[PDB]
Amino acid sequence: FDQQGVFVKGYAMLGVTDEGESGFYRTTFNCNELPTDECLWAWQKNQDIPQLTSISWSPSSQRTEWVYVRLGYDITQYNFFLDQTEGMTDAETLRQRAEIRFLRALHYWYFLDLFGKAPFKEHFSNDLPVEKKGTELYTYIQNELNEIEADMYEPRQAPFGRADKAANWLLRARLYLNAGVYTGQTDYAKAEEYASKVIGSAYKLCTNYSELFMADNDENENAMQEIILPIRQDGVKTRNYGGSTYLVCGTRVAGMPRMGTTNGWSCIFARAAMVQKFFSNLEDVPMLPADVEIPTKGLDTDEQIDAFDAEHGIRTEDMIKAAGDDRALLYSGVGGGRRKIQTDAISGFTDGLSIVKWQNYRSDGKPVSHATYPDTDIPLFRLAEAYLTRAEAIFRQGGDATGDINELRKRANCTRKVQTVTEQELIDEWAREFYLEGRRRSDLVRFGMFTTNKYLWDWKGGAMNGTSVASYYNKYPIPVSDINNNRNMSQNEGYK
Ligand SMILES: [Ca+2]
Repeated sequence: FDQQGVFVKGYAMLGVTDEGESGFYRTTFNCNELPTDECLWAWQKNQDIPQLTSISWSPSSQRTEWVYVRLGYDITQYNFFLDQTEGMTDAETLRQRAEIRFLRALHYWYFLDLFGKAPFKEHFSNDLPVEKKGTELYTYIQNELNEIEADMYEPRQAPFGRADKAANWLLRARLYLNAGVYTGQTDYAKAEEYASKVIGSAYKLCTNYSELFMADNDENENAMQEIILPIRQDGVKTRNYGGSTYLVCGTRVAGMPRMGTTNGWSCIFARAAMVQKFFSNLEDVPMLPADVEIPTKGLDTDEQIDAFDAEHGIRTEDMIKAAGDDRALLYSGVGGGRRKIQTDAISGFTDGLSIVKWQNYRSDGKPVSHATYPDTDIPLFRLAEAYLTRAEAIFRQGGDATGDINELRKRANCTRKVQTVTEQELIDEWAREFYLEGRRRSDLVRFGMFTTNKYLWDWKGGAMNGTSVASYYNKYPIPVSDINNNRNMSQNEGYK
């Protein structure tokens, strides 16, 4: 038993691994992004993509089984480390157990949030996991975090990459924020409290939003000060087709300026509703006029591409100025072809605006380690979450959440201030702040907008302009394979 090595692998499971399809981050990300208003997967021919895209999957869903099997696998590995260090009481080992138990709690949260239940197992053995659902599961996760807190590093006192007390508190805030959904009983007071504990910690907001998703976010202090839990990635050493490689390569295509990589998969683009988050009137979106032809030559270098885009006011920096928000990191320029905002039929990558939020360029201008894979870390946990969580919690309780909302909009140099917080403004702010970070679905569900008519976005439910689906889709089904293999599990309501 190599305690040190197993400990390290526990964290590694977040960012390393069809293999490229079944990783931790990619599977959770897809279940929380592909069916939402933020994006679309360009190749609908890919297995189960249509299902996830329009919220029409079933118990035989391959992508549901992927995330399900992956989450459980990671936990079995955490259970192994825990059984091997059980009873030990030295300071460092306790700290290691707390961090591993934090990672397991995080995994159980995914189960709870995605399936509303989980195949529960506390130790590493061969027995069949037993089902732990709803309130029972919720309380288990909360208890774990409450117990391990004292054994963890103080905020920002842990080696970059490892989880500290704040990471602990932020997850608890998120759980409390969703208590109504998971236990049927809201607990917004607690959500506010723990959110305040994180805001009261050493962590601080990065003064430049984009820098949070750049190649040097693990060395740039301005970004690190806000990154509570990073999933380390590295162009040469830590590679994963489903890691940051997914977020950068998947969102680019040959022809785009400053791709940051040699391989543009042209897979992920934004839905019209995502663009609308920055432009209430989609007519305000900078776009190349229909009657202006795109040259077939002379648009090779970034300087040539930028020159054309600038002439027509369609460089990403032009998109940002038009949106009056630093977060509007979208591309409607010509590199890659004439783009559409909304499409009458999902036919390709250009049927929507490109998202260039993630970049494989360092804020300090220095070279990155590789030409194809990004160095960019995935800031899974960010301080900003605390502000949005406290803002929502305060709002729900009848208080005034304008101060917390403004803190984020001020950071993004927004020209439009939110005077009166409303449910609509809140869910739209979650989108603007965290889009393409793998959490959208969870928030939509909390707001009662994921499956209902309360909120319709393009291509929801499979309809061009969107439509509602059965309410039982607010939870993914337990893979039919686990049902037949583990008599202890029972399918979720609504499915067959
Ligand atoms: Ca890195």
